[PDB]
Amino acid sequence: KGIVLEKLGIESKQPNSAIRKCVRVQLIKNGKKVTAFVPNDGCLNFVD
Amino acid sequence: TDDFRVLQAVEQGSRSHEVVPTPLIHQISGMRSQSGTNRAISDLAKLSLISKMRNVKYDGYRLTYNGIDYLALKTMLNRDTVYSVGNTIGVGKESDIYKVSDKNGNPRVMKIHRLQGANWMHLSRLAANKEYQFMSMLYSKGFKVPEPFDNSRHIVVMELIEGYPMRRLRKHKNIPKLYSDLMCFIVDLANSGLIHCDFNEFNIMIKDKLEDENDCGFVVIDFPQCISIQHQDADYYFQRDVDCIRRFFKKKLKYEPKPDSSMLDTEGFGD
RNA sequence: GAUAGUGGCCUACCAUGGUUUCAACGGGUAACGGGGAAUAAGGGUUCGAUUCCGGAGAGGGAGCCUGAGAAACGGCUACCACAUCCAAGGAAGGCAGCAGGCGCGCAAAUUACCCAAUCCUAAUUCAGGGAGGUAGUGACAAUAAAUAACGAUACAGGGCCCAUUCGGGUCUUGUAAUUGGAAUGAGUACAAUGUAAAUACCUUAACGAGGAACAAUUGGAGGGCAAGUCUGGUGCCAGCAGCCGC
RNA sequence: UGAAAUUCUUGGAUUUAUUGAAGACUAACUACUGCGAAAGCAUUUGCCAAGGACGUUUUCAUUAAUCAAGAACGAAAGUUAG
RNA sequence: CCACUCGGCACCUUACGAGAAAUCAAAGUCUUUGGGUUCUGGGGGGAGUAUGGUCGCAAGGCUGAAACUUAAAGGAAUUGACGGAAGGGCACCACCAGGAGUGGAGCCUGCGGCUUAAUUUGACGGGGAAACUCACCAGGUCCAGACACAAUAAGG
RNA sequence: AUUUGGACAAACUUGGUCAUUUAGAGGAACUAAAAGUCGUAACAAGGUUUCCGUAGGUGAACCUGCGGAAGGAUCAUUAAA
Repeated sequence: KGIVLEKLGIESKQPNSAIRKCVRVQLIKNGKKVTAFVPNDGCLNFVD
Repeated sequence: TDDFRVLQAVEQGSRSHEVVPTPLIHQISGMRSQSGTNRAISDLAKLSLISKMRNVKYDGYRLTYNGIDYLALKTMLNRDTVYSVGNTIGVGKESDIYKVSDKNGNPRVMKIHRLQGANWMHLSRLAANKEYQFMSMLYSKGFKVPEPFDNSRHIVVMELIEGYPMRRLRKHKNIPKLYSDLMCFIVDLANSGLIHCDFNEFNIMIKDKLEDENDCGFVVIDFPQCISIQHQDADYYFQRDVDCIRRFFKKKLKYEPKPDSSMLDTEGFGD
């Protein structure tokens, strides 16, 4: 488990051009900053 | 900006190899998907800006004369030049001459050069650069000549000049000074080290300012005929220039020289 | 000398030994050891906190009284660390027992009933036992297996032989939210059994379906790898994402 | 030298001839080969000390094979001191 | 020189056999898998890098990682497509011997451009030309539309 | 009650050392789903036997010494069959 610090518009360029939807998190157990992908939500409307 | 930049990129994707395949125009552009590259190449081919050479197991793309000048227009969008294109006055051998206009609205002259795959384009480029440098040499020496604007890789854009050739010019009032001018100017040519052998009636162009002040000039366009004085046959070339001036002034202007005209041995103590 | 008792266990006095590439000694362990567990044609690989046996500890160290047996934590004493009440003088404390709370984290149950079993303790048949048993919570795993089964009709076929043609029956399909009479538990519940008392199970009077809803879901349909030559939108969040990708 | 320019030469270069000094190499012969544990070794002659193969009706009678530990040698280049 | 025998450095065939192949008398006697023994490697980078130890005056040597990153990096063999090699035809839509010339003057005629209200439209269009042909403009006009179906009727 | 000396020995203080949780403060470097600038972007092309060890000068690059390897394409021409 962790706490969302940011929403990230990562970019995948070649050969597939897509806008990856990710989230920078700080984990609760460690104090460790980890980015992670979030699927199926184009809006990230379930995430703040 | 962007589509012209990618068309400049595939222009720069020509100075890598010979006849360029499809995936090099895919990847030199470096665009997003199949869409932009393939639909751009189809827009090229349907406007005859590109052609397909399918040599066995090998697709390739053949650029004709069409899909270049846009980039030159883009190259001339950079250098403040022409906005509107097309008015045919003169279809020459090694160039096609058009009357064009800028954003500012002044009419100019667009000589496109057509002299394939690299060599037609590149030899038109060498011809345009060579003529631009010769124009630069003539204007640097101070010869009255049209002022060059630019040489967009193989298309020379220059000024328009209000002149008409001497075949439709009956005479002027100051005929012996015109003869002294057309002697002393070939003298100045020999003092440059060059002889323009085609010094004919159709070459010499006169602008006409007024009828009282008499402040006018001349325009001399003999570019694939100028020959250095060191060559084998320059003697009678100089003499053909002098004698065509003299036979025209005897036939048209009915003027015979009272001072003797310059010879090549006269002008050997020049430059 | 000390001990219950050998023994450098310790003390005095002597020697200068002891271990080691057949790996001593030091270091690490997210190491309690084993019976065992998972997985395989064989040989092996990886786990074993965890129901049985043995060890160790009761916040960390130490010391001790009593007693056959303790260096005992539901016994004491002191220090260290926390922490409780207080009229400020003093006084009490150990849930790694059964329940339960905070904290921690991906991660884990009821502050229930009972000694009727199984055993154990005592002065003892009777008293006591969160040991243990019972029930709740419980999709940790494991076993068994409801969500429908028969007809008649038509209609479309197919096949079997008689077809000279009709039609004579035997099957088997498909449908037709067409029709018929049946069967039964999920559930509710007199009672009885069950049990320490119950709850539940096994029985059983009385109800309980056409089930157009006592409604089965979870992941997929390019290839690996069973399944679309289908339609619409997308094609400015979109050739896209275990791998290859079009 | 693809091309060209610095240097030396009228007191004479370069080249020619007769000499002398220094240090380094050991061609052609030189493979269709030889030796050495490898690196490596090509002029003559001598000294020293080894070595392989061959031959043996000589001797000893398992003394052996491969080798962590350890040990010698090791082209070229490079360090210090003559 | 001939014949034999050891012990070498090399050669040349084959394939019985091996190997992915080039090839190999060992790189054979290996799934029908075991003569003895030493050392080394486990996809590619990061990296022979960092740190520690040791050896050395120095240069360096030996020993030697991880984090992180990635679907290939490779080994052998095989084909012809962008070879800008040279050689012949064999031609007056090429050159030399020339002849007639065009582009030089005026005009006819086809295209482009401009202009327009249209200068209709193609790249000779049998496109020779006031009407037609006309395919283009300025206008003015007819004739639309079946059957079904609600009304309306022969004095309309 | 108090008290001498012993062994057992919890702890406490003082330093000095590693091993850390930190907080702060000081600096340095890496990045951009960031944005504008000049330098060689909007510029020309160029080198191309390949390597190995060692030494040197270097510059955006890379060259030169010394010694090895082929992981480089043996034609002809003497003889043989």
